[PDB]
Amino acid sequence: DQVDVKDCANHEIKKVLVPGCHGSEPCIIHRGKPFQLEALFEANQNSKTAKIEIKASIDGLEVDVPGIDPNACHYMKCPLVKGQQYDIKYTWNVPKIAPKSENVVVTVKVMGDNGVLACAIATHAKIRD
Amino acid sequence: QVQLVQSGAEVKKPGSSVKVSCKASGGTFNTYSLSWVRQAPGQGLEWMGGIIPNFGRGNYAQKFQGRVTITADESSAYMELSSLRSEDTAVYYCATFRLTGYSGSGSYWGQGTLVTVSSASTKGPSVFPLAPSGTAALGCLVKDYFPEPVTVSWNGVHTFPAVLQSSGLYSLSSVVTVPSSSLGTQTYICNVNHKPSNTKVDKKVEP
Amino acid sequence: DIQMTQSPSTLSASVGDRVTITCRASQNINNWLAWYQQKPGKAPNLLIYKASTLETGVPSRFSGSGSGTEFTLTISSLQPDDLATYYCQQYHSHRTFGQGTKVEVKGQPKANPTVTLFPPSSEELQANKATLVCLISDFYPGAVTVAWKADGSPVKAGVETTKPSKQSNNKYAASSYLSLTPEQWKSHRSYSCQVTHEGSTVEKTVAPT
Ligand SMILES: [Cl-]
Repeated sequence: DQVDVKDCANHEIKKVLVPGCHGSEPCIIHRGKPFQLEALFEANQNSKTAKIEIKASIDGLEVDVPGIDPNACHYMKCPLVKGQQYDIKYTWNVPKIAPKSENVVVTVKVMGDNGVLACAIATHAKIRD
Repeated sequence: QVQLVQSGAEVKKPGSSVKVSCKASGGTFNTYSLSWVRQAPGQGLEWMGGIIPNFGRGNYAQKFQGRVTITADESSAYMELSSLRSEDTAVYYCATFRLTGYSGSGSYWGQGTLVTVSSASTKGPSVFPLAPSGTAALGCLVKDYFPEPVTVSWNGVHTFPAVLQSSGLYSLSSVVTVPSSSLGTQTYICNVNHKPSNTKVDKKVEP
Repeated sequence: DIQMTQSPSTLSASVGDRVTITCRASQNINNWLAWYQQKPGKAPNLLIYKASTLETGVPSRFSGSGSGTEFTLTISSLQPDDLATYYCQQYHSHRTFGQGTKVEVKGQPKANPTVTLFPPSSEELQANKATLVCLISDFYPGAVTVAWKADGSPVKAGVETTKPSKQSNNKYAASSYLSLTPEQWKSHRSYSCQVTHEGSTVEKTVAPT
């Protein structure tokens, strides 16, 4: 379902979906299991480029997020047109050895030709078996 | 038992850099976060930084960002501090904490590493016996060393904090209280370790 | 950066009193707050984690509570073992320690010092030096004055005396060292180490012999 995220830009993200999660309830990310995410956003600029930057922290300490394609133009039709809406779907592979934590912060930032396209912070994710 | 063993105390010149090591035994840093915390003498605990070993890079307090590097695998962690100044004189500790997805504190501390930033050379102590003259009191005088710390053992035991002379050198004493009758028939040696000068000295204390 | 404001910096109370230490976070840290106790001369030890969870082996007198940015540590009945410096630490974003609260435990019985005085070793004299060593233990409260005499005359110089420091049994120790030439040591009939604690003087004397 739709999950709650905090916008760190200008409300370009319209919706974030995660099958099996809802609103601001704890969203369990299961180790060794695929995790599906969908985002719908409005382009705030014409841009040839969309570069995705993921910062993640476990118990207030930054951790590397593996298996992320930085070129968001791989998952939608670039160049982006200002004011058009783009739907991006991605399945992330959760490592079987992922550190179990009840305090996970994920910040996803998409940078365009002229600065930020989109920014969201998700604080409800919990990594469990 | 989970034990974190740290590198021994040392003297570092101003403007040099120090690399402190923290080795886990009886377990691993897997399921734990690792942090480096410093305490200057008479001052409070300060968090330099921390890491989730094998899952992330070093995280740093902005006061220390760019001068501190922390690196770590499941059995060794390191803290490197560069451009050392007098204000960096401190006991450096490594400390674990269980990740929140597991049970228990998983809180363990290293023994701490006294780093002295100073222009003065290390100087090993002279060890002298304190001959005894209900009970009798014997020990040894650990005289004119730099920097701290020294450690003492024997073969009931009181090790006194060091005095600092105007010379800028330290001196300390350790005391064992024994029955008068055991003096004639038992041997007392004190074992003084001064790691920063690599010095180990054993001295016989007899009447 | 999350800042931790800890109050008070110093707390004085008697055995059996209830003491409360407060820690405020500059922003939300959820329940990610820890409390550590550092006894004098020792490494920090965890008492509480997740705001209210007691570490294994911590006495029940210790309790933790909070309002999400406001957190409190309570000792329901202060004991002599509780003399220590207590530090809050947030672990929600990076880690930040409070300034610490030094807890002083008052109202304990007086204890007078045990005094042990050692003359210079034959071995130090061989090295052309002479140190008299005066060791002071098991006193409470943790203040003493040391006067050195040569043949009854005050020695104002070559005296080095430590501040008092806590023993593991909650009494205090200190050391006084007197630096002499071997000529000064053999040329005087005696030297005395005189320790005064709360108006009681314990005098120990040594002579070259
Ligand atoms: Cl800190």
